[PDB]
Amino acid sequence: MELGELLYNKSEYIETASGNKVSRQSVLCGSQNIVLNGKTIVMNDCIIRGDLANVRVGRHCVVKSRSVIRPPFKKFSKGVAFFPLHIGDHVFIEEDCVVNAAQIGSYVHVGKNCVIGRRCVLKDCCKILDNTVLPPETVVPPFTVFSGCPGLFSGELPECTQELMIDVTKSYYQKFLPLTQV
Amino acid sequence: QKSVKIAPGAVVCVESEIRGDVTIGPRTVIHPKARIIAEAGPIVIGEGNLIEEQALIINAHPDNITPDAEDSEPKPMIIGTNNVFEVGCYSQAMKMGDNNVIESKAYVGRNVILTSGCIIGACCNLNTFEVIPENTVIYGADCLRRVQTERPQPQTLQLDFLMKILPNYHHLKKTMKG
Amino acid sequence: ASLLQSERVLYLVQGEKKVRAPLSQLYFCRYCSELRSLECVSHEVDSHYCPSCLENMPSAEAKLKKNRCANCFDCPGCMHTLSTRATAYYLACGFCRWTSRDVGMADKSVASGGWQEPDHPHTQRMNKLIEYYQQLAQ
Amino acid sequence: STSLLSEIEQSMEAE
Amino acid sequence: EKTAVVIDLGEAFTKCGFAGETGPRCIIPSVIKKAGMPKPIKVVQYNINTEELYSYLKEFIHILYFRHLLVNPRDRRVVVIESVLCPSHFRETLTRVLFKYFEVPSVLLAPSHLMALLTLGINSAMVLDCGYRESLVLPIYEGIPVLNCWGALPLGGKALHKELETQLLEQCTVDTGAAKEQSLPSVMGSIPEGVLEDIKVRTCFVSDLTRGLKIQAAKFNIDGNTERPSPPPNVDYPLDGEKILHVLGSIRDSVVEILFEQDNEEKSVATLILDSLMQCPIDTRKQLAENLVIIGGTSMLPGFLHRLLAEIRYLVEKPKYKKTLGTKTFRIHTPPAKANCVAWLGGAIFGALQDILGSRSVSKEYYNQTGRIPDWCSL
Ligand SMILES: Nc1ncnc2c1ncn2[C@@H]1O[C@H](COP(=O)(O)OP(=O)(O)OP(=O)(O)O)[C@@H](O)[C@H]1O
Ligand SMILES: [Mg+2]
Ligand SMILES: [Zn+2]
Ligand SMILES: [Zn+2]
Repeated sequence: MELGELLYNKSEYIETASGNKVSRQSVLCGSQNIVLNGKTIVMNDCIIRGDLANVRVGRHCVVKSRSVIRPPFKKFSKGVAFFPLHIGDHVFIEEDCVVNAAQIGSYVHVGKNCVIGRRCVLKDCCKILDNTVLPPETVVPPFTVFSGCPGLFSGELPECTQELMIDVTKSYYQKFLPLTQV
Repeated sequence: QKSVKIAPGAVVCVESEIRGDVTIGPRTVIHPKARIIAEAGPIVIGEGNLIEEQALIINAHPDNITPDAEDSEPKPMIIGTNNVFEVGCYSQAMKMGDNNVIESKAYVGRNVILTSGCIIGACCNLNTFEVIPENTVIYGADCLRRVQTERPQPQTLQLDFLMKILPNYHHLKKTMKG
Repeated sequence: ASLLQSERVLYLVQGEKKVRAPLSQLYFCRYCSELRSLECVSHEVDSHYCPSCLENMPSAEAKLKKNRCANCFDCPGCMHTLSTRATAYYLACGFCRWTSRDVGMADKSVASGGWQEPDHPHTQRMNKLIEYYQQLAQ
Repeated sequence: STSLLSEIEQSMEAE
Repeated sequence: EKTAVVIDLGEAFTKCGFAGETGPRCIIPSVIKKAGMPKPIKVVQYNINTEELYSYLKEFIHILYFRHLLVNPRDRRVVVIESVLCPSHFRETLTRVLFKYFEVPSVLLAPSHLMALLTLGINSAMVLDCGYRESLVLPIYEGIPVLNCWGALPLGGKALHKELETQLLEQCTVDTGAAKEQSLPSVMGSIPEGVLEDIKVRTCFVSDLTRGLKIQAAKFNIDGNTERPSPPPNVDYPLDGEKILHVLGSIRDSVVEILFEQDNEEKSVATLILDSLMQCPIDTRKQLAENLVIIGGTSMLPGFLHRLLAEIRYLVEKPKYKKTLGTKTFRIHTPPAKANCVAWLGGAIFGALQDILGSRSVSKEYYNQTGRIPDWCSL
């Protein structure tokens, strides 16, 4: 089953030099600090909070609408500060997501209506099924589904996730073409 | 006039939507896109109650009946101190005690009363109404699973650090003196 | 995986058992030109690793420690990794606020190694019984 | 690295 | 020699682990989560077509061997604890799954009652297993299970769950919380098995002998005037979050009385032991009476053993048993393991006996040559 068409009106999007397609309605905060590596899709009502720490995001990742990327807060012994958030290449974040993960690897897929606890670490090629909460300090190993409330390991992904996911994200970018201005 | 006068030291951002005759304490922080709508009556918020992101606090008149009870029916919402309102929280409780944190994506019922030290877990709903006992943690989406806790825990250092970093990036609402 | 509905397209796998499964879930042996399924193939254990702290564990250590990590603890109220917190240390869960103080385990001075499991009361009689039945079996 | 603010400024310049 | 694994399949729970261990490593519900179906399917099902049972057992044993036991299946022997008079087709299907697919070296189809006997160190007792599906009494005398004097009744956990569901649906009082704070009986058509099991294990208990008899008499209430004992307080069990089922006090002690109710047939959990004992050889009675072993999950309910022993001593005085079993001293054993896994502990003790376990068990070469698993039915 190929990725279906998903058209957008060209007026409320910004296409950048690197190829990032960031929606106008997305709430970018501290945009001087945010870094997108190109070919990124940030949909409407996305609250990317770069005003607290470095929020770097990899290539071809998709951040669906109404999703918040907020870097976590860590209380270390020497004092207090905000940990920078890092997201790898080819990450598919579904809508209505809440992300407080310290690190999200590459080839990751977060299900819709998901909340990720503070300072979580998501290794590469992991899935989180829909309507799932990951409490803080939860480490998802590669090739595992973390589902339920709380998210518990309840399966393993197929072998070819590194290939399937990079196909899916590329198809999503290639099929996210602007509406016909007729 | 929906008086938005706030005590000094508040770091509410202009992006954070606040409507109605609100009242917020000195040290309270409010993040961008926080919604504080006060249509039924004024909202009183004490010091230190930090509001995060998609926090929709509506003092909405009860549409379940809407009998025009006591004409206006002000019912001011009083919120305690050293509280936390995480991302996606949907709070409607009229009274809230000090040292109250509600995790992300939580529903609080209109008729609920939140006492001191209580914690609401993420992806939980409190449509049912009753007074919450002290230091009660409500966890789980399948059910509520109320569990007694030994003590509360505030987040003052995070609030202080937010006070440092926020006004440099975002323009806080330049509220005049109350 | 689930973004494109792989279950829509089902390849059939030849063999003793006729199984229809998505192409992503099939394996193609190169020596046997017929592709092989997950049910047809034989599984073997290659290594043990703790999911919380991604530390590979040798099989002998896995047998000795009963397939359990040396450091991490799973919360009893909800199966979530308990986190050590310092006041002089105690385990506290992240989702529910289950602390070590609830069941009454004294705070350990050391960070990680202090915590240990109780000994089974009937292990001595188990050893006596197994020794007796071993000599009878002999 | 090219910060997202720089890309937004360049997009504004293009318009 | 590598340590042999031990498996005890049951309708309610499956106990898995390694031999020579103080207790089972794994104990889980005997279900497999197939994709697309909300409520999972029971692994151990009798009277179903062999292909479906084969697939279910394949998936479940794979889960056991690669999720709970972290070890290959081919390397280590197996000690499968199956109850006596287990359905034949299920047994050969299980052995076929173990041999053809997993290629284990050999599986020992040990009986549960004898294994439960091994844990105590004695060599003769009347083993009663109060399983999920049914309660079963078997006497063992010097390592010889006396199949001729077997007994069984369908008063396990399944009947108890059904009785609990019936009583709850009758005296249902649930606060839905959505404009239904008052009692709203039977808002849900049927309670799931998990909720019934949790209510049974957490709230319900077995009352004393005198209280139980008074409850049974007051159930009829023929010319009775408040003869029932005062019940325990009601318990408000939360369902699904908002819902709050007000489990009545009377249910908590009356639901389990179906096990000990006679009902004009002289058949109950307690009477089962006496019925089996009265059929035994004349010499075997005393050693079987003084050695009683109780196993099974239902026996773990609070106050079950006291009620059982009191009911045994009470029914002994009745005219049917007075002549034969009248002057007898019944005594219950206390095996080292919890009654859930006494049979597993016996199988684990048998597993470490490496020398005999090779000869007693059925080699895969023999199974391939013949394909016929040994059984106590005629060959
Ligand atoms: N710790 C416990 N306390 C009380 N009841 C329990 C406990 N564990 C299990 N049960 C109940 O005991 C019954 C299960 O008994 P058990 O685990 O011995 O059966 P099984 O081995 O699954 O089944 P069977 O022997 O019929 O194949 C169910 O009613 C379960 O609710
Ligand atoms: Mg049993
Ligand atoms: Zn670990
Ligand atoms: Zn917990």
